[PDB]
Amino acid sequence: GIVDECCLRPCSVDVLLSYC
Amino acid sequence: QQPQAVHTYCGRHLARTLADLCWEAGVD
Repeated sequence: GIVDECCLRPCSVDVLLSYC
Repeated sequence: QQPQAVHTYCGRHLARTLADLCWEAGVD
């Protein structure tokens, strides 16, 4: 779950862009 | 009132996000 990655800590685009 | 810095979301809003990015990756 990416939730415990964006909620808990950053995940600014340069990090979410990696989930896709 | 709607940026994307530390105002991270939590559950669900995360499902619509990769659906918004994978979107800019290939709206096809």
